[PDB]
Amino acid sequence: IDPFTMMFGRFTERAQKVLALAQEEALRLGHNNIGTEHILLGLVREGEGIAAKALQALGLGSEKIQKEVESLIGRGQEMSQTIHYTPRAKKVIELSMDEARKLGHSYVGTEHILLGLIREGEGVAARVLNNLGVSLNKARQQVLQLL
Amino acid sequence: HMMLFLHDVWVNWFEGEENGYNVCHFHEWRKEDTVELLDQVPLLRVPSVLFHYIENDLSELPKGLLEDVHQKSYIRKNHERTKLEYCFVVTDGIGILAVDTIGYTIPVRKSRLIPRQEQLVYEMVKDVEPETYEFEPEYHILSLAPEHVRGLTRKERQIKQLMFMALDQLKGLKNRAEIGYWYTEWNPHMYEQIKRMSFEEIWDMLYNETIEGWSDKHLAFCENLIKGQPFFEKLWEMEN
Ligand SMILES: [Mg+2]
Repeated sequence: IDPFTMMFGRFTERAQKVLALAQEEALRLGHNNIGTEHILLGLVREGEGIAAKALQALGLGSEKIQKEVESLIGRGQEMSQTIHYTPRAKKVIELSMDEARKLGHSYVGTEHILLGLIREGEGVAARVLNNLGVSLNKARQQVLQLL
Repeated sequence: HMMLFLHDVWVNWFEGEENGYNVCHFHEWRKEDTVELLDQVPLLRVPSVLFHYIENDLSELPKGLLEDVHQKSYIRKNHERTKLEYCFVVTDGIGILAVDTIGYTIPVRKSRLIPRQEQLVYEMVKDVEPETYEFEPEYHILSLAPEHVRGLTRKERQIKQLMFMALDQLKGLKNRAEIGYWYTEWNPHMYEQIKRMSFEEIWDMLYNETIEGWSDKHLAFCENLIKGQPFFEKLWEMEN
């Protein structure tokens, strides 16, 4: 597409840590790939950015979110220390950048990963967030108000 | 059933990386990285075992893969469309990896793709059957095992490797008093136990008690450890 849309080096260190913590969450659960649920688990494990405070503002603590995620996924048997992001987990990252662009932000923070998780739609993370009653627009409202 | 091709692919090459975790994903790229553009590059689908062999090693590629991609990729070097010898994008439907052998038979240069083009690759290889190419089938202090960089950002991986570079140099100096100092900085409650110990026994305890994970304690320890070594301090300043 248009290379004036293509901008690299924009993920904040905290956003990169969320995505890094997701590989840890997956291997903790013994899974063979990093899915949307592990990005959500990594997001609430970080718990210090705008996404965490937006989720707190909607009455969702990390405890409640963890158990809802665990309620929808199992535990794996994978032992490979080399693990990859699922195609839909990469979709979350792509949508995170697309959301930052449309909000006019020159960075990709944890708030955009939260919105990317919701916008991805089909994965466990979107289910969990919808199951706990946070809509895309409520989440947008909360992020924009916090900024 | 012809050969798949991608055009205008942005790549961020990492050279001579034996470990896939060092071929940083797009969200780890930095504005200081020198991003390049592939005018056209062939796209291959292979089974997971071959993809892992290319991604997490620097070993000889299958002869059939090389001749498949030979001179099929093009770059615009100095306002001239130029052939590349062996450059290709490879995937197993999960992982995606761009490769330029720069004339070798091994994947000397490796890159991840930007997210939009990853999704393009997934859509292009939706109905494709993997190619076998007749394929059939380590870690040390300067090349960390994946378990010891698990959960770390690109920045933390680089600072951690710097820390164990400094620890490796500390080994070659063989000064008992120095290693006792730095171990006591990490674990001050072993003062009685370590005092009959040789330099080698203490350095081993220090390595064993630091190699797992990462923390603010790690970061602060590394900042002190490297003081006085301008090469280490330069590396630290580039990352912080
Ligand atoms: Mg942030």
